[PDB]
Amino acid sequence: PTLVDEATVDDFIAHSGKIVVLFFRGDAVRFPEAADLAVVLPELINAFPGRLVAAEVAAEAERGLMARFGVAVCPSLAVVQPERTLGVIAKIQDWSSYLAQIGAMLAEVDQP
Amino acid sequence: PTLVDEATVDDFIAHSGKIVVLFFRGDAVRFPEAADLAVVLPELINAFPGRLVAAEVAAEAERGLMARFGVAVCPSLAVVQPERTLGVIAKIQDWSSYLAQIGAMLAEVDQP
Repeated sequence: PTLVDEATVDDFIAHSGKIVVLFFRGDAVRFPEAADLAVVLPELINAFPGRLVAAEVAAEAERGLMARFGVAVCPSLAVVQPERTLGVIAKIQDWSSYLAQIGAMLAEVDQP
Repeated sequence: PTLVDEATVDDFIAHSGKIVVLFFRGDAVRFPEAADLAVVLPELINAFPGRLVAAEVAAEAERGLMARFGVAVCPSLAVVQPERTLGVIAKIQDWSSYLAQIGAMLAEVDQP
């Protein structure tokens, strides 16, 4: 349960090592029930031990992050998987080796 | 593969639903063999229909993107599962509904 903005969210997500739950709250007058989601959010994170981490989106960051992450309305949770380097194939290798390594990484994606 | 830099890479790969292959080439004097990789790269992308998208890292972006993706050697291919939204849960829902929907997204991650 941090608070993130457009300046701090990228690094929050990318180095969490967990699936991120971004909480879009909204104004208290328009969306007072968002507080109910806020109270349950840490219980939700806890219910999947080791898998999730939460952050609330700063009010000024809402428009841009909703657009980026595909959120239509508030309040919402956006569940986001950080980027991950599956592998690095360094130096010049033969065609068969490229195909085997790429294939193996795609297999891990498809059956982890 | 198109040239990307730190400012353009994320927009380039957005909404691909593919695995990204980022080519770090390097200076011709120190890494002449990078050109052999450049020639193989499009063939590699072609060898896995629908699975991959490729981009070449612009020279000025090499240092920053090597740090971002965990690359220590040139020439190389960094094979990256991009950041993506697994789902959005809109408006206030009940506890069992949150647990089922989150559980579903985690199940799809663990066994696509």
